[PDB]
Amino acid sequence: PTCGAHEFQCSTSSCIPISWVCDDDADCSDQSDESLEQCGR
Amino acid sequence: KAGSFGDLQSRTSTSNDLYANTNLKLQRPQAGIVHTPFTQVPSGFERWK
Amino acid sequence: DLDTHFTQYKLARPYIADCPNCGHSRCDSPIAIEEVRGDAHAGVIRIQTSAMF
Ligand SMILES: [Ca+2]
Repeated sequence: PTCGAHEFQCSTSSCIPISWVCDDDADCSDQSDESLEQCGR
Repeated sequence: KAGSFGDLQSRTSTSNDLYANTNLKLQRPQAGIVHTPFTQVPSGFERWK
Repeated sequence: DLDTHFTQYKLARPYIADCPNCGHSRCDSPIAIEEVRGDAHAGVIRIQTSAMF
């Protein structure tokens, strides 16, 4: 499923807040947030 | 009783009201420095644990 | 974003406040330990100072 408007879903129904993306922290289990595509680094 | 169990009682987890007696007492700052020193009995919840 | 956690911290500055026992004689220092918090479960504490990191 999908998470709410204030949550960004990484993978496998685990979502983090919008400010928690590209903030030097792999909060998610799949670490999809800091990937070169979403972060660009 | 300021040191036993109910020295900080709040009616719910986010209540604006808060009852708390802790025997707080203000002391004189000394020798020409700026600070606010106080004195109170330690926590009753910590003593309960 | 890393910048989202520092939007309100750019408006703040360090300050010099007194603290006892720099060396021997209770200095006025840029580092001033205020409100040490030690209520965790493995000896991890949080220290608030006057400097900005
Ligand atoms: Ca993150």
